Amino acid sequence: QSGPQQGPWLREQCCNELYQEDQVCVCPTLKQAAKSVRVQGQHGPFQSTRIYQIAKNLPNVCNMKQIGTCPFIAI
Amino acid sequence: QPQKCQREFQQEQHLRACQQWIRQQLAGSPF
Repeated sequence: QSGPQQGPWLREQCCNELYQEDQVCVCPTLKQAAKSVRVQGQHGPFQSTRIYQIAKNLPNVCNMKQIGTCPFIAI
Repeated sequence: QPQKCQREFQQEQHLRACQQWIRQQLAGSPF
């Protein structure tokens, strides 16, 4: 995010996906993601264990550390 | 170990906007 000078509310869309539902699947939503992420492939070594927690909605997804956050994934 | 959770996750369509961090996040080791 070089030369920052804007605050979009698109990220929400990410959370909107999780938020729309029950936060019950917040940090547990990303965790599962890492499952795929980690997988060497393009990142041989990693800390699936650490990267998991550490991760971070983005941050952005939403903007509430009071709910939870973790590493997500895409198709 | 909620199935709906894991389900909804994939069942839906793993977000993309996250694909950024989610992916980029991998980084973490400057040469």
